Amino acid sequence: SNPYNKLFEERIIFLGVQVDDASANDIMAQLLVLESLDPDRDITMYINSPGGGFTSLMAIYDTMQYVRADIQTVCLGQAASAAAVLLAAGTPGKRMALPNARVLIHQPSSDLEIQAAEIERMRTLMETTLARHTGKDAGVIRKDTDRDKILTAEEAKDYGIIDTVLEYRKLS
Amino acid sequence: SNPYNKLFEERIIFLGVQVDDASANDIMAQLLVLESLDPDRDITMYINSPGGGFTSLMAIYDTMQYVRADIQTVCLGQAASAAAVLLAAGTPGKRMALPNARVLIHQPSSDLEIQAAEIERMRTLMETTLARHTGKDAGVIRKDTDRDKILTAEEAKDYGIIDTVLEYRKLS
Amino acid sequence: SNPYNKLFEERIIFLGVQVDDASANDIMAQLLVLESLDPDRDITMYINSPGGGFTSLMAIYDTMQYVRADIQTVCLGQAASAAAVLLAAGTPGKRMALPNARVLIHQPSSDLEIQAAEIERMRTLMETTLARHTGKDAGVIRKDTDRDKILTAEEAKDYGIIDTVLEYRKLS
Amino acid sequence: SNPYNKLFEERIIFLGVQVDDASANDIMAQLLVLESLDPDRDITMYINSPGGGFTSLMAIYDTMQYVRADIQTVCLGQAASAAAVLLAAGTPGKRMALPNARVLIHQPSSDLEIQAAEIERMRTLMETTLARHTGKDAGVIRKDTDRDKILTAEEAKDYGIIDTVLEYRKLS
Amino acid sequence: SNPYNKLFEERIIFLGVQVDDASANDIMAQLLVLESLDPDRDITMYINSPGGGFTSLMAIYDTMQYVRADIQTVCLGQAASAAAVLLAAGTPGKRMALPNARVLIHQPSSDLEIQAAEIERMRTLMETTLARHTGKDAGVIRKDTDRDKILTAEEAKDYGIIDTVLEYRKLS
Amino acid sequence: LSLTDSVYERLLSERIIFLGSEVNDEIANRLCAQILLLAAEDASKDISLYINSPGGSISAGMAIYDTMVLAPCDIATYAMGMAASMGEFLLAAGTKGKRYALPHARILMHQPLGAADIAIQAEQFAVIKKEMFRLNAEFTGQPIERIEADSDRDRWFTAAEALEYGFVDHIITRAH
Amino acid sequence: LSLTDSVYERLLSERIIFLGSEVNDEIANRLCAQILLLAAEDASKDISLYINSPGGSISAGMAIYDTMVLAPCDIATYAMGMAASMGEFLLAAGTKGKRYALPHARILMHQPLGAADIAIQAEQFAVIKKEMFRLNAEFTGQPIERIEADSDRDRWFTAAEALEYGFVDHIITRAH
Amino acid sequence: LSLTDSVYERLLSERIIFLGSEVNDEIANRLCAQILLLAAEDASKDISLYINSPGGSISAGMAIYDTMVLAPCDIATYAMGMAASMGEFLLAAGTKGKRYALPHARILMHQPLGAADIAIQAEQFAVIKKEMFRLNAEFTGQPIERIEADSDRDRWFTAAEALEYGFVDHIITRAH
Amino acid sequence: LSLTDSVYERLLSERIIFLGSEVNDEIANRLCAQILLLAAEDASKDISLYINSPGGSISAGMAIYDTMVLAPCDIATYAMGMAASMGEFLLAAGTKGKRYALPHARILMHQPLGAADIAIQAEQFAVIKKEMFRLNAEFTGQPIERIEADSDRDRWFTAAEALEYGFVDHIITRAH
Amino acid sequence: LSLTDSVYERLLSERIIFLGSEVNDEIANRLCAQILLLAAEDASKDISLYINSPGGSISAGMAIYDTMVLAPCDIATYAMGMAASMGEFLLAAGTKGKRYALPHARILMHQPLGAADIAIQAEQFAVIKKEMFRLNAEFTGQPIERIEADSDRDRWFTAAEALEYGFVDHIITRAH
Amino acid sequence: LSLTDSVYERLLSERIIFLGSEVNDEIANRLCAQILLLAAEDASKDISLYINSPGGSISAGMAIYDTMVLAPCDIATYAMGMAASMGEFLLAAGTKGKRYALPHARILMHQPLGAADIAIQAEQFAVIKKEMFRLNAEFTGQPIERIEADSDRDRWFTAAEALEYGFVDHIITRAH
Repeated sequence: SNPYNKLFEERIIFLGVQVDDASANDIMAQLLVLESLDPDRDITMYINSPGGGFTSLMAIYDTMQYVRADIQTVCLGQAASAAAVLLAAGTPGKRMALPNARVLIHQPSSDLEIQAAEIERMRTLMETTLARHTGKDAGVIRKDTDRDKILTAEEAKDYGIIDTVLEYRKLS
Repeated sequence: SNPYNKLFEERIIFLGVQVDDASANDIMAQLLVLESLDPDRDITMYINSPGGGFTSLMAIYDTMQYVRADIQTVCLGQAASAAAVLLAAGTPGKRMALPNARVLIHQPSSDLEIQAAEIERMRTLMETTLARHTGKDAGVIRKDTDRDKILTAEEAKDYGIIDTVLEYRKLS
Repeated sequence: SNPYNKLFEERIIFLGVQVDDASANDIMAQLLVLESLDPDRDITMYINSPGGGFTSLMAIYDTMQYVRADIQTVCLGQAASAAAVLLAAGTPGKRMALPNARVLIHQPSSDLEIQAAEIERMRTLMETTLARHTGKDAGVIRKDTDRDKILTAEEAKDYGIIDTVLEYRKLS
Repeated sequence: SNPYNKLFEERIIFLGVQVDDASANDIMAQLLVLESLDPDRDITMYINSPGGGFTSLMAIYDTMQYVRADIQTVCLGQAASAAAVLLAAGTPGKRMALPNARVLIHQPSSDLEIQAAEIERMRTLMETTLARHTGKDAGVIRKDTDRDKILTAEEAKDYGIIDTVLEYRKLS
Repeated sequence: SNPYNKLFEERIIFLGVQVDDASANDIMAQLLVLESLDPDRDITMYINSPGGGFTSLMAIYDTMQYVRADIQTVCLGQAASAAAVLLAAGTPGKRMALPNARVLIHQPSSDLEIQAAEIERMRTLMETTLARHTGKDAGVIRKDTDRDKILTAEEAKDYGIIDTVLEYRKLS
Repeated sequence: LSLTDSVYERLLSERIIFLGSEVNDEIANRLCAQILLLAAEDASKDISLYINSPGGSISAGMAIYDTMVLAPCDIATYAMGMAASMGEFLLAAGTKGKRYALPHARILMHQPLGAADIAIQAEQFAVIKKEMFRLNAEFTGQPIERIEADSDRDRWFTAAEALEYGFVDHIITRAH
Repeated sequence: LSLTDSVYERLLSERIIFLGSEVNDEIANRLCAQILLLAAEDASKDISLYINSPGGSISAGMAIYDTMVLAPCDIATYAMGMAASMGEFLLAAGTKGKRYALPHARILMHQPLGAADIAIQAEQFAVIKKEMFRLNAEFTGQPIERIEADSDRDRWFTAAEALEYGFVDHIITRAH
Repeated sequence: LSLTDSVYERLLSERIIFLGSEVNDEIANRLCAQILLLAAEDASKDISLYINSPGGSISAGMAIYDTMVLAPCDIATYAMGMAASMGEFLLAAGTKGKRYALPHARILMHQPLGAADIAIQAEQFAVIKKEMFRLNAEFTGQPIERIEADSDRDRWFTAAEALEYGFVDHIITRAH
Repeated sequence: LSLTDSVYERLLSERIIFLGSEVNDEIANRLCAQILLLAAEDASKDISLYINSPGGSISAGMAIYDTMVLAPCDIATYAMGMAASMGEFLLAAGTKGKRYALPHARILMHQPLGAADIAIQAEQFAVIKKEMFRLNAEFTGQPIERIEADSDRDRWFTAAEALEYGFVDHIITRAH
Repeated sequence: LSLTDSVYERLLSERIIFLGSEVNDEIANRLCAQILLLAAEDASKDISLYINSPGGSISAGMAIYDTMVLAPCDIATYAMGMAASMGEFLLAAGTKGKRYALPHARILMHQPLGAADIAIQAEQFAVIKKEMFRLNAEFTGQPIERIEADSDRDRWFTAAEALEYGFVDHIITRAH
Repeated sequence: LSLTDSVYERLLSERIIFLGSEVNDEIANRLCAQILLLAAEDASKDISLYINSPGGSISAGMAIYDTMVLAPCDIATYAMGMAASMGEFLLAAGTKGKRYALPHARILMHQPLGAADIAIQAEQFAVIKKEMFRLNAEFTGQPIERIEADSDRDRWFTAAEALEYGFVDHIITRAH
């Protein structure tokens, strides 16, 4: 079988790239199967996606906070302003990231006034969600969000997103 | 196998996104299989769809009210004027929703006079269906429907759609 | 497996939407398999299609009248001038319909004279078929066919198409 | 079954051609399955790709350096400035290459200033990664990178990328 | 199953038509599976392809010379300047060809100077590879390559490519 | 220019306009522009309007009617081909005594076929459809209850029936 | 303009119109416009109509026939190429004595090939098809029962057969 | 040129401009160019502006309004077809006493429908929408609180209602 | 106009027509129109017809032949490029003594390549193919049984062979 | 030609040029060509430049600026619509005393948005961006550190704010 | 014609040619045709050549260079926009003393970028690339070894650097 099945057998949810309305119903269905099978074993999630939507982001954020199994987020590659929220929504002390990670935080993505209103609402909701986990204030995150902030693995440990950086386990 | 099969094994009907004439024959076929297999165990339905049609909406509404098994609707994400009716058509006391839900209620979707007549008919039918479950009057729902009403999880509990908001089950 | 297989295991023929020359060879093949397997158990058919052709309609009408097993037609959703004939061609006393059904009866669908001749022939054939089951006269059905007649579940019981309207089996 | 499955059964990761954001999630999933199955047996990787991206290159580079199993890179064909880094990131003493290999080293692939900044950053990161394994200095590799350098199997052994060239095992 | 699987069960590698960068990773994966299963039994290869690339040709040439199992090349149809090298790279004394074979030898297939340089390099490499097996000199093969040389099964036996022509095994 | 674009321009100098397509948001603007140009060139002549339209919308034809009424000239409407739910209204919109018809014309007395603003779209269509049924009774002189019964049946007409119905006033069989 | 759009304009000044395509809702409007322009330019000359049409509709050709009858000039119709179910009606529509035909013409006496309004579409097609069978008998002079038998068989004709049938009056072999 | 491109040029010489499409980044430039050309040709006449627009944007119509105000001539705006959220602003932008309307006009008092720069896009749209609500009250003379209530309801108007509302000043039923 | 559309118009004033494409339902109409225009302009001069056609149909070329015969002028046909099954018939259709050919011409004596009406389509093709084999024998003067044998073999010719065969009368090597 | 292509040509004779699209490699060439033509026609008049551009590139606008400076005439730049990161530079490039602006203009002070040669592409963009920030300070007269702070914030302006900022010199509310 | 096709024709009468696209097999033919036309019209004046080309091929620019040398006039080349590997060769190809440049020009000294005949394609490209490196040293006067070192580095230049390098002779800041 494909390696994705062998990973899911070990309760591994490999989030795909460019998560959207169609790619969220598959990751929200795996969080409900592993929670009913074994409710005390943790669930790890390898984060790799160059951005995505927001209408489906809040549907996975609370879903990760609704299951009883603890979430261990491991950042692989980058996270373009959408996967960083899921990386910071994991269990405190189990949020890991490779030393070559790029935690990006930028702006997410009548039909002109209500559109700007919904954009401001989702922006302040994302900022509140980020400040709830990182222990910071919404003003600082809003000041660091207007610019295309590019955080490295070492710059994200003291920022509040990740708690530990994984080292190389090479025997030679 | 796919996680959808493992969910359906637990009598879970995960409604897809953008339900239409073609996506309704699959959800109406699952309500007839789980009803003949085990008729007293409830059937839960995770709601996640950014709107849809209405010609197939009334075909699923009465189908949910025709099976003997109780329907437990859990809102995941949003409901754009079409999935809200199915969310409110569940069993009283079992209509749940995540704290980040967006229950949207707006206008649904010679060929000009009869079209407007059918639109008015389906609109008043939807309003009567919503007032039958929420215990309100059709006038208030019609007054709240002309505008793009956006209801939150806390604003929908006292509105009559949902009965309880799910809390976070995190152990840490 | 898919729920369609679990339904067909219970001798359930779920007619798809927009039946045509290609979608009729699949419903005519299921009526010949269930008739050879168990010839005294009835066969139920859930009707859901927003219209269709007529060249394949008469191929399924006589096929439903050729098998020895009784046909129990249950209308789900609507029937746009093509599925209504199959709904009325079922066994008398077993033609059911949900309370939110829309039994539509309208006009069905040298190459100008012979085309009109074939259209008139298929129209009068459909009217005779409808009058044979509903016990009415072809003139009344022709008078009610020229206009886009929209029959409800309660207006179709006394019309002769359906015999009983299904009620809600909710325990709460 | 396909020969790829029979190769993966022997812990062989055959990297495809033109690795990108979509072709990296499949090679990063195989490095996590073989590491959990048998952690002391080495994993060999046959390199064959005419270039690729860089945003997913650093996601596989550290992944190869994170697993406990040793990586044995064998170059098949060519490596156009992207697969050469993975060929040089293998275990020292196990980096092999066929005598007809072409280890290519060239330039990898407001939206004009920040784009050039990210290009310079990824370029210097690639040069540092190449100098860390080859034991050279970043200046020499930068001087040899501006031109379309084409290294042969014999010219890459003394360069620091590969350690040994495979000979022909023909018995006649 | 397909006849290709039944052939591969007998260690038969049927090279497809128009071998390219994508069709070479499948023939290079079969040479590594049959070599690990049974290392002393020979591997036969039926040659049938109307030309191809060269960047992937040298990746299969050395691969055929790297496995320990002997290669028995049998030409079926024709070989348009690309499959002839693989036909001549087989084991001496086991290179067969049908009496109606057409061993074609013609020209293979800033971006103008370096392109011509790479073309000349691959051309002289192909000529050296052909002269190494046929026992001729590169000058004669270069003189016979500029023109569209069409060699028959009888004209290729004394040329050095094939060693024996297969006869008809008809019993009547 | 082109072949069909030059003959129309040469006929425009002789105060002759054409309508050979379904009146929509495009053809209506060109028709009003041509009518206004012919009215500004001379205000003491007639404007021949040859009508051949298999259909069209009412919102666009109402503007053509207002433009025809605004022009101080005398519009002479003809039934060249067939009028289908939009050519009859412009054929009867001409001055009484200049509405001619060819002996093989087919006037189709019929009404035109036709998000969240469908309510106001139906209200605006219901206020101009009754206005058309008033102008049709004013032009033809027939009772108002006659066109409301002849419109839904798709009753086709001939050059002789439209003469006695009230649509046209003459049948040009051999004239200049 | 273009090459083919300039020669037609230069021939229009000499009162010469062409028909080299299947008559439809488009070509019919241009033909009527050209005929009306040539009739308004001069009302004392002849209009040469070269007919070469492999087909067409009857609803559009009826308008061309009415336009030809309305023009006070003398239409001289010619059979340049081949008439197929629509060119013969316009070839015989000209004045008696000016209907010529080239020695390699092929007149095809045939009728034209041709939702919820198909009933009225068949009734309107059945009222103009019998009218065509009356004008064809009036022009050619043959009995009415002859064309109703020669129309369904797709009986093709030649320049010599069409002369004795009643279609044309002369066969121009060497003229001006 | 073409047929519709020649009539507009011939009407431009008579100081007559048209607007028969949705005003956007394209039609607005042509309208301002025509207005400036007519103002540079003569500065002592009137410019007839026939308005028929089913919609459009406000950022493009503001430029047309500024161009109309800049021209020293007297713009005479007419309601030919229907004004929908952009034709009314240009209809009331003309000089007081020259804003006419056809008896079958439909003025729709409504506001126009409408990455990372959406904030400044909403701020720029909120500074020109209130400016439009000031000019609309200055032209029609109605209180400012009336248009802010009649704009969201999509209240359609007629030629008689727009006369008493303050949009137009006359209803041309039979004029030159 | 264009570059190639202006040179042809300038050459038309000097009584020079061209044929550089496969004769079909389109090019044949333009050729007959040009021939009729040149015949109506003057009836006492010659019309140079340069032939270069790699193919074509016979039903369309027959009309061109009838048009050439109808014109009272003297058609001077030339073999500019190569005649393939349709250019030879028009090359030999000119008056005897004016059929020239360039020294590098290739005349291909061959017949043209070509539902439920295929029977009448084959009967109509069998009545015009034998007529072509009669005119070809009448023009070239060769026996009729010679072209029926030289047509199926696709026998190509040269400027010298076509001179003695009967196609052309002169070989212009250096003339005006 | 066309409708929009004729009004621009007629306005070119009156020394009036337009810019209604995003300046790119295409529009810049036409603008420089028109400016050079107007300068070669007369060297003692003014050239009105109406600016309405929602964007554009700097490499193309620099050529337009050099062409405006090369012309010995007096460029009178106007703010017709809205200037977005490229119209302001050409609006302030005119001679001091002739830079006008309509009362509903929106000047957007912003910089333009923008293989293996990206290094030299960034070096060439960094040498012309600082040059633009020098000419902007030379024209408006504001300190250099002001535009470098007002450029990144996307600070929009009005006709009254741009007057006191230094962009324009007058606000034409009612002029000729 | 069009808007951009009329200004170029009007400037051609004043002996002014343009080059605003990448020189290829198309633009080179038009440039040589314009140069030959301007040389045949008058052989005692100057031809202004405004150069703005982001690239192009050498095989096509060599023909333009030979055409410029063949013309007996005095070509005055200008650096309007930016020269990239093909505009510099034509800028320095003009007569010494008439090679001007705008103060914001960017001359890019670079060589152009560029089956079974690739060998002769490389041999033909290697015989014209060395010829270009000889004419570049002959025009600018710099040693031959300087351009062979400045060509591979993609060294960009400014209007002041190109003046002292040898490309141009003057910097027109304020002239006619």
